[PDB]
Amino acid sequence: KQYIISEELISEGKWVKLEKTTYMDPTGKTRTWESVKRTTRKEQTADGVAVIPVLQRTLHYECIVLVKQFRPPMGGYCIEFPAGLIDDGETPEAAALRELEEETGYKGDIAECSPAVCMDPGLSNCTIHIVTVTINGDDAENARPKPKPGDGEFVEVISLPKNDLLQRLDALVAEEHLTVDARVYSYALALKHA
Amino acid sequence: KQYIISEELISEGKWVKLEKTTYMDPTGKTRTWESVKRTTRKQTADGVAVIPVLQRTLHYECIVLVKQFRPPMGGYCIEFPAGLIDDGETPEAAALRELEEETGYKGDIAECSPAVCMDPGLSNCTIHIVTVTINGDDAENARPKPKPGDGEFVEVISLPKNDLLQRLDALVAEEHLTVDARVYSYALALKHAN
Ligand SMILES: [Cl-]
Ligand SMILES: [Mg+2]
Ligand SMILES: [Mg+2]
Ligand SMILES: [Mg+2]
Ligand SMILES: [Mg+2]
Repeated sequence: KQYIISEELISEGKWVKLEKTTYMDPTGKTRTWESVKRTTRKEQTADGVAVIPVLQRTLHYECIVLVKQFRPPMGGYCIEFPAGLIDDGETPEAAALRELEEETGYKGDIAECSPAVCMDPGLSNCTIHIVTVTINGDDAENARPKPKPGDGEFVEVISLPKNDLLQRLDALVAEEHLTVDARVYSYALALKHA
Repeated sequence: KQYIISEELISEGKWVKLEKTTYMDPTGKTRTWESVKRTTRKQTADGVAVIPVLQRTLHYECIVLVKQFRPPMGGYCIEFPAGLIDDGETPEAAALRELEEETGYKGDIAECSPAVCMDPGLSNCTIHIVTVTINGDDAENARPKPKPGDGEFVEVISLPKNDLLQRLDALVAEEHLTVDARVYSYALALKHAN
């Protein structure tokens, strides 16, 4: 029923643009919307990937590996799933494993990969694949993992037990002035609601 | 260690602005970032998203979701009921109001998150995620009628909690819709909790 009529540029940057979107509502009335888009998207299925990294070790509870970084748009520190943009020609799966190794040092194995999902659809067209990855923490390659961050990336790794994720995240927030990512919190809520 | 040095406006709109953020990295090097902000914040957060658990005796619990055309995405999206918090409104009151508006259901607050980030590599947008139970056997929830505001066109989709991820994957396979990343994260964790 509803569809895009046109997209007028309002302002471009090196990395992000703002657009005035004209669209047809279900009554036949024309309406407008201010939309944000990244400038970097190619023939990728999505802008980025987020990795759900499940650290598995014998005689240990499973952990979910997360990353803490300063995020300039937020003006503060955020706790997130390891994540980044998909390179031109890279598969979501390869980007997931690469970004996980870069940001955390862990070498994972693909478990599953989502279709493209929207980050904030009332505001942007940004999409990711959410890729679930198991990390064999008993393999020697994952013994003392060293991050290989790229230029301008500064990451601290935080691994929290899956069986208590939400309480552990609430404790971090109580002690240390930082924001939890909405996908991380949604995941933690569902672990409790199950 | 890291902090904001300055924020240059690049373009404002009625609802969204684009900013060049200058910040200090942990090595003492000055760097820049293109950031998006909403112009509407007054509030603990921009918005709320509601996790509505429809509970009816002798039925599977359902998660109530909404399908809407999203102009930034150029297509239809499946999301938790959600909207912006009004000036002076508590997150909890906004959650119950937006849930009744978008779905017709009258719920009860179960829990409320701290402010969580939507896409911290890109914007400063935040929400409270509010978990709400809906007593589907109460007569008030028998024949619920949405009361959408101006420009809101919502289809309500209830899916069983015990099979949410498979049900969402099936919708995506049959219908060309995008699932919201928080919805998908929640659905994954329902499966991963085993
Ligand atoms: Cl619940
Ligand atoms: Mg990253
Ligand atoms: Mg990275
Ligand atoms: Mg609304
Ligand atoms: Mg809404």
